[PDB]
This record gives sequence, structure tokens and C-alpha cells, in this order.
Amino acid sequence: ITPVTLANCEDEPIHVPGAIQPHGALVTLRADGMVLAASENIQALLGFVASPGSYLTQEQVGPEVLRMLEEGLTGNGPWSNSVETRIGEHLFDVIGHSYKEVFYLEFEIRTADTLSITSFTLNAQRIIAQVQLHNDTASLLSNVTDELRRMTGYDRVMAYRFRHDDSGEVVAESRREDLESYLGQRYPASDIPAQARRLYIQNPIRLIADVAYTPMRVFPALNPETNESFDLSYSVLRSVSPIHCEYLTNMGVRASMSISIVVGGKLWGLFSCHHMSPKLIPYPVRMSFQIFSQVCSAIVERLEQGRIAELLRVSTERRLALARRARDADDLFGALAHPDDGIAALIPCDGALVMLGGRTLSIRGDFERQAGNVLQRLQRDPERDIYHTDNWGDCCGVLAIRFHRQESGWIFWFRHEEVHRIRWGGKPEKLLTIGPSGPRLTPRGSFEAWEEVVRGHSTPWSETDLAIAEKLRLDLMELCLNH
Ligand SMILES: */C=C/C1=C(C)C(=O)N/C1=C\C1=NC(=C\c2[nH]c(/C=C3\NC(=O)C(C=C)=C3C)c(C)c2CCC(=O)O)/C(CCC(=O)O)=C1C
Repeated sequence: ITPVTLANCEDEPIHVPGAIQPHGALVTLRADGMVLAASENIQALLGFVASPGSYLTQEQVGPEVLRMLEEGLTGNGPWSNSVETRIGEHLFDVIGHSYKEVFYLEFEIRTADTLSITSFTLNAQRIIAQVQLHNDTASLLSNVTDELRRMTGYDRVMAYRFRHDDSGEVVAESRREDLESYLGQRYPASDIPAQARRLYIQNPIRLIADVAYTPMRVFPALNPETNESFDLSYSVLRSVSPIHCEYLTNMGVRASMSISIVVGGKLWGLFSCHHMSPKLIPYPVRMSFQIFSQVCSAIVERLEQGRIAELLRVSTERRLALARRARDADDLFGALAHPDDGIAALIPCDGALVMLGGRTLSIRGDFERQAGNVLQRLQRDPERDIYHTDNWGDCCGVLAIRFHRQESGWIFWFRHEEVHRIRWGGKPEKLLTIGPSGPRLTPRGSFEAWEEVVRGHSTPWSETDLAIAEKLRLDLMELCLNH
């Protein structure tokens, strides 16, 4: 019965809302096919009253439907299927699935004049051609963002990248003129709490037909079998958190639809479609996106590792240049401090320090004091050959490696505090009408929430950055020992 406030919202059970969106009806069955619960609108949408204890009957739901249901009813492992069928006055999409051991049948009115197979195929071809045309991982995102809008007619579609700390960044955008831009927006991991994030990962597509909707409750609330709520995780019609709904209306959005990009076990980022008026996307089309989601995820994965590959390649090429120079010139300092192949170019940094013997070369600033303090901190830890941190002198980020012990051969890279890369301003943008929860649920409030998180922090060191440092360290050890 608990109200969901700003304090609660992190722990909101959004998977068991026990209600569904109004653009469809829902019937929940148990293993034997016996009805356990239904949305309060089954009668109003489909001509009949589903009742707990009942079993579904032909042409109160039609034949092919039970035909489908029986197949999944007798199959081990998460059944999933859909049928198209006429029930009374209308034809329906009857998407059905089984999660836990409860079976779900979802009913959407089908208004499309097209054959489903071809509608599905047509859109799949169109939206994944965008995945064959681009080598830049960012062109991919940018282009499919522009294309998703062309296909769906959404007012605004955005592409979101998720950082290491699960903070988001709007990296692409295609929007109707009128609308303010959110390009370069940054938001915290708290604006998509655990359960919501778990769900985007498990579900390629989420659709919100109308944010201003009144939910259609499924009765009864609790599954008699367990005396605990129905887990609508894989339910297409599952209802929305009032918090998110308030957020979206603060923005002035009325319909959403998001396509996930999952790589590893991580939500790599999603495409979020917004509309200013309510909007619906037919089932077969959503399936076009679902399959797309899986392929795009695959290509983004490769494109990303193709990116790291090239980073490693030019790094070694520079380690080669470095090895070449060092042996022939015989001062390392000159080699390391080289403007372009220098260490400052090896790994993205705002500065670097080279330190062998008693001599100190600070390149791109005065870093001698910091390096001294960092080194003192490592006093307590004589065995550390590598040190790094984004919390901390005057530079937040530090990556230090040791290549000579006795003569204190050290290398440092430094990073300043992370800064909002792109920022809007210039003319006060319009007044958002703000709900009861407060300004926290506006983009402006989200950004501020993000600042408070990152400030005091430099950008984390790449998986890649550390790998390079490690290779460099090996190089110099080799050199110093060798000659
Ligand atoms: C304390 C919990 C929450 C706060 C605070 C909050 O702002 N939202 C909270 C719960 C949920 N967030 C959900 C998803 C979600 N998060 C955002 C935030 C942004 N997206 C942007 O593009 C920008 C700025 C450019 C921001 C600030 C959005 C838009 C969404 C909706 C996802 C979508 O549009 O597809 C979320 C999911 C709820 C659901 O739809 O089930 C919850 C519960």
C-alpha cells in the first residue's frame, strides 16, 4: 500500500505492479491452463468475462489461440509465441508468454491492413541496413537515431550511451524543430534504478502508449498459488511507475518506446523514442525492432572492440617509435617527452610526468608536487608497480607505473575533473509545469544530480588505458635492464 516517493523510488517493485496499460487486455493462466487473474478490461475489450477457476473456451477466445496455448502449456522452458485472430468484432494480436510458471496472454487490437509477416520483414530489412553501412560506432548510433524517426514518425528519438558508472549521455538526436535539444545531456545511474535497468536488459522493447493513462488493474492482485504478486517482467502491457510518468509529463511527453542495446551483461545504452501526443506501434513492427535490437547489439559490440584494437595498434606503433629513438639517442627523457609520440599522447591525459634518477620532466604543466605526494602515499605499499585513481594535489585522476625500482623510474598521467562537454544556454528555454514530487524529476534536476556525483572525479581509466600503461612499463624495464 506504500506510497512511492523520491526516497522510496530506488527500491520500487516495478515488475509486479499488478496493473497493465489500457491499449490491451491481459489474462494470466497457471500451468494446467486454468485462469488465475485478468485485467479489469477483458470484458470491455474482448466480448467475454474471464474468471478465476475457469478454463478458456473456443470462440470466447477462438481456436488457434487455444491451439497456441496448448503448445506452450506442454513445453518445458520459457514458451513464447503470438497468434493473429478474430475475436468478435475485431482482429487481435494475441502475444503470449510464460514467465515463472505462470502463463500470460496479451490482447491488442490490430488495425493494420497489412500482412504481419511482410510488415515484419519489410521493417527489419529497413532498420538493419543501417547496421551494415557504418564503421564508426558513433555513426551507427547517429544514423539509426535519424532512421528510427523516419520510420516511426516519433517527435523525438535519442540514443543514450551508458558510462562505467551507469550514468547516461545523450550522444545522438533527431527531433521535430519546435522541441528543445537534449544533445549532450548527462544523467545519473539513479535516473534508471536497478529494476528498471534489469528490465531494459531483459526486454529489447518497452512501449508506453499514453503517459497520462489510468491503469487497468489485474484482479486478483495476488496469485492464490503463492500469495505473492504476479511477475509481469516479460509482459508487454505492464504498467508504468508514477515517478517516471511524472517525469515524462514534466517534459511534456505522452508516449515512449525504447529499444535496448545490450553487450556483455551491461545495458550499453538504448534508443528512446518520445512523442508529444499518445502513439502506438503495432506488434509486428515492434518485433522488427526486437530482432534489430539483437543485431545492433552484436554490431556495436564488434565496432567497439574494433575501436580498442586500433587504439592498441597505434600504441604499439608508438612503443616501436619510442624503442627506436631511446636506444639511438640514449636519453629516454627526450623520447618520452616527444610532442606527438610522447607519453602524453600514449594515453588520453591532461598531463604527464617522467621521473628517473633524481630528474623530473613535467610535460604540459607543473605536476612535480602531485607526483611527490602520490609517491609518498605509495610509501606504505612498496610492492605496487601500478597505481591509479580518479579520486584525489590538484588533479583528480592519476595513473602511475614503476619501471625502475632503485632509481625510482616512474611515469605518471594526470586527468582533471570531468567537465560537461556540451552545454546549452543563451535564451531561457520554456517553463516546464512541474509535478508534486519536485524539480528533481526534470532533465535540469537530473543533470544537477549528475554533477554532484561526478565532481571530484576525473574520467575513469580505460580498460585499454591500463593495458597500454602495462605494455609501456614492460618496455622501459626491458630498456633499463638491457643497457
Ligand atoms: C528514483 C527513481 C527515478 C528517478 C529519480 C527518475 O528520474 N526516474 C526514476 C525511475 C525510472 N526511470 C526510468 C527510465 C527513464 N529514465 C529516464 C531519464 C532521462 N532520459 C533522458 O533522455 C534524459 C535526458 C535527456 C533523462 C533525464 C527516462 C527518460 C526514462 C524512461 C525510459 C524511456 O523513455 O524509454 C524508469 C523506467 C520506467 C518504465 O518505463 O518502466 C523508471 C521507473
